[PDB]
Amino acid sequence: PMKSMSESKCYKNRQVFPQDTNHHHTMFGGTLMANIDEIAAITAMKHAGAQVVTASTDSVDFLKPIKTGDILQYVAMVSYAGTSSMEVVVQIRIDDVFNNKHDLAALSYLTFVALDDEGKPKHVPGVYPEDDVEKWFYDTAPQRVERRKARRIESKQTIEYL
Amino acid sequence: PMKSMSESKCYKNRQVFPQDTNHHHTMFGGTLMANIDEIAAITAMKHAGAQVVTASTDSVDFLKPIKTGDILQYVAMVSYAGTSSMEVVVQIRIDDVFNNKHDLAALSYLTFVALDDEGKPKHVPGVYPEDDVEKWFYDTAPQRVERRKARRIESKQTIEYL
Amino acid sequence: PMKSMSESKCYKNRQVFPQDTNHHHTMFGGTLMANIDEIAAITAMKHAGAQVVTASTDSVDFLKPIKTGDILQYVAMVSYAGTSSMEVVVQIRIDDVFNNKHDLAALSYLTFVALDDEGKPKHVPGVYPEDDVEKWFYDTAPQRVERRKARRIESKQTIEYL
Amino acid sequence: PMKSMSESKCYKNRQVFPQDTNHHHTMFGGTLMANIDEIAAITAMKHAGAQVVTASTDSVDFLKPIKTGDILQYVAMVSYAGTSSMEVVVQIRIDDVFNNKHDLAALSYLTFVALDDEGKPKHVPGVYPEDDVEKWFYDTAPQRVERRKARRIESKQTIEYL
Amino acid sequence: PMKSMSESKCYKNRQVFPQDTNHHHTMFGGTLMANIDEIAAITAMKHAGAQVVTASTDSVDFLKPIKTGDILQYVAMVSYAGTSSMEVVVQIRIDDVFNNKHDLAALSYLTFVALDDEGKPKHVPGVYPEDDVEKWFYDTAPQRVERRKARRIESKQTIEYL
Amino acid sequence: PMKSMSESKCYKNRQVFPQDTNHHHTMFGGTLMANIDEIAAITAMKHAGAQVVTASTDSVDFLKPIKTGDILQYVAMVSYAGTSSMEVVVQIRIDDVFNNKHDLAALSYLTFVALDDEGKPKHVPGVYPEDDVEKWFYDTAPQRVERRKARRIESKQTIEYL
Repeated sequence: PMKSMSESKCYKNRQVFPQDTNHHHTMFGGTLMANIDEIAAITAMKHAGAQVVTASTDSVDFLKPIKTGDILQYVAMVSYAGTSSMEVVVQIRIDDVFNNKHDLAALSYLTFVALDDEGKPKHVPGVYPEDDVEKWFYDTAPQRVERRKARRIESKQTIEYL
Repeated sequence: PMKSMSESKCYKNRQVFPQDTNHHHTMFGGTLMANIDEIAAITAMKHAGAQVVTASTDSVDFLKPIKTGDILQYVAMVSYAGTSSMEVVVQIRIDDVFNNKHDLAALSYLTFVALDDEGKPKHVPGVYPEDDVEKWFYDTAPQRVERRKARRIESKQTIEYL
Repeated sequence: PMKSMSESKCYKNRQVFPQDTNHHHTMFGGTLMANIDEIAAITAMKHAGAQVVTASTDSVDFLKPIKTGDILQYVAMVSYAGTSSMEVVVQIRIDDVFNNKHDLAALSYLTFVALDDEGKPKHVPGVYPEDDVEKWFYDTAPQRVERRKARRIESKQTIEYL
Repeated sequence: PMKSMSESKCYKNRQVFPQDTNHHHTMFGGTLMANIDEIAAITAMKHAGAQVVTASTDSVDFLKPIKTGDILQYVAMVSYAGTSSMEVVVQIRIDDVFNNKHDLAALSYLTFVALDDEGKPKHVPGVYPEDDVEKWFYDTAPQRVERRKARRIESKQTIEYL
Repeated sequence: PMKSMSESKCYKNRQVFPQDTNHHHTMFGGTLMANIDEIAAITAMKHAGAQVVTASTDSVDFLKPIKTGDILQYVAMVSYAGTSSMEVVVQIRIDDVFNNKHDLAALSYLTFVALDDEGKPKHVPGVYPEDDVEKWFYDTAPQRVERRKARRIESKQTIEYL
Repeated sequence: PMKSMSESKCYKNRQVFPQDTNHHHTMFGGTLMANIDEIAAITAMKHAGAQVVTASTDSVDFLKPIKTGDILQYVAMVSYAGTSSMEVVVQIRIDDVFNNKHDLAALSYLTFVALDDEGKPKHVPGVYPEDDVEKWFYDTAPQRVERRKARRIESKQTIEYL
């Protein structure tokens, strides 16, 4: 059983406030991160139809500065479905309502595991793309996943050492 | 010059945290109201393509209790365009991911005014609906706007009286 | 059993901080509304001697800009007591400490329902005014309250339609 | 020039929210202190008719545990006025709306200095009490003051040694 | 049984954001004080090996204005250990990463009580200094402690009187 | 010109409050990420002697659930110094004050760029280790850095495609 990438796609529009920025009037990367995780977890929950935990934040690329009073659009979707886990891709776009432009300011990939009521890993549906963008993320997912798996081994060695 | 109710339609998915509730495990009306104004302001900004100020909160109807760990979907859209003002309707739905339900937990109507860079009221485009929901809010708007107009008078008597 | 409007009258002085503003050094409507609901709920709790829930924000009129560094005075009173329900009026004034001026910057009306421990609507005492202002809010409340009940139906039609 | 203690007296009712507490459902002392400073600054601003800075927090005595859902009443008053400095006393009471009790749960004393537009210490009016409580705080100030002054010296020695 | 002042010494580095300041770009004393309590309570729990409550804040001396984007270093240590109580001294330094200077911007003394699982005062180990700074606060605490005991009674009289 | 890993090592002790958790009494990963980014940026600033921007979050591995009332220790250090960039490793430990344990709950790597006052990349000193843990992170840095640079390209393609 399969769900589309659109089915669980979640949106979030926010305006960037003074309490969201640093001393440079530039948005705190940590605030951006917290929003990213919030939206992504909702997307993962919707796709799995279950509670989720964040296993890892695989990367956040901060591509463009985000200023006070900028309007952000966050798009989260499942880009990959393993057995009990999913990759969620979050796009952060600066949304300019004055010239109707949308610039890509941040890109993030996270990994969530679905759980049952007892906290055991839960099977999830597979996922499929419908448009060219979803397809891009879906098609590039398999290399990211194999990297995540290799990086898990490095973290394991690190933990074993400490 | 006109826009659809869709072009400016904004979404927001948020789960309900402790810091968002009262001691009863139920969501504080204040937090809910703050989310409403934020989302609606973004919508009016998209529609007017201009800065906005909230002129009034026409109403907030709390129709169902909202609990910690509930998943919220806010939908904001412009339901009416006057000269320089917009009515924005916000629907707050309880989104159940375990049984794929959606319930209407609250309903809010706001009025925003568009402004130029000098803080003067700006002309806005008109609005039109495309589906039966958009059309229900679009069709029922004219009475609400007049009731809003009447109530501005009542506020005036009151300011004068004090 | 009856209480004066003064018996439950509550006050709140607060300064307006950067975290309460948007990009234009102007107070966020949503923040003002959260403060309004908080103060109103305390007043209704005092009047009912019971836990309360906010059934509706009947209106918030934003009349004057509220700026960073402004001192706000909120006054909350019960202007109407139905069987289980209270209308609360909240006045928000900008308090100028340099020329002892007070300006009405916002006006709000909210509806609370008092509950027993098990969550069932509880009977509240009646209310009465003692001065000219209190009398004004009191005398105008029944028309607002009849509008509130009528609006409830519109909301019901909307829920039914959706 | 002189003012009563009552002319600058400030009130604040707030409910204690989950976000204000620690793991034991108990109000974070830090929160309480932030509220103290806020209400005290407003009071001192009123008295001095100027911008103010917190010179010192002379004490905060935590006397009764404050719990989630509690209603707090803060009362701030100038209990002493030197040349450019004001002592503000804040009383924090737990306000029980179920039985009309008010227990003193905290007491605090702070020192503010009034500043002119350029940042120099600004003269403030004298202060005088009108009721027995006001007289109590007013008459006991001289010992808190000489305790403040001796302690400024100790701070100086500490800075010097470091 | 004993512990050095170092064993429980806690550090906290934070940058000063817009949300932490008032309208003068300058750190809200309240924010400063919330951070103080947070770090000091951690040190006290570490030293006691138990839950703690804040009994009082004995003083906060605001020595230097702290501006937006400044880097703060908080250091908390136990400077005195009664039977069940601890004086904790918190030092607040402005950390300049450009010229590797540190300025003392605030100094604070708090008093905590250790509690057993049942909420009763719990005996704590004594404390000893190892360096010249630790010795300075250690050697000076007894005079502060006696000032604190005296001041608790004062606070008692105030409660009785009111 | 070179700095030890210890020279810029920054600590943060924090306790996990109700407002930091989700409905399962478990710390929000978003909150943990904000904290991570803050401490790491300070470490970056210390090492670089300059302002910094967060270029990317390379990973966050969530290894153990973190619960309310837990005490956290964050440790941030520069593990790699490129020309204008730094890798910062943040360790998050659950600190048990009752049995003196420290458990590794999360590990993160982030990448910062040093800027001059005009926003151009700035040269940073090199870094070197002094103890076995520092040496472990330093010695594993080269492989992560090369992975960072391969992944940046993927992101370039993705940006191009979109």
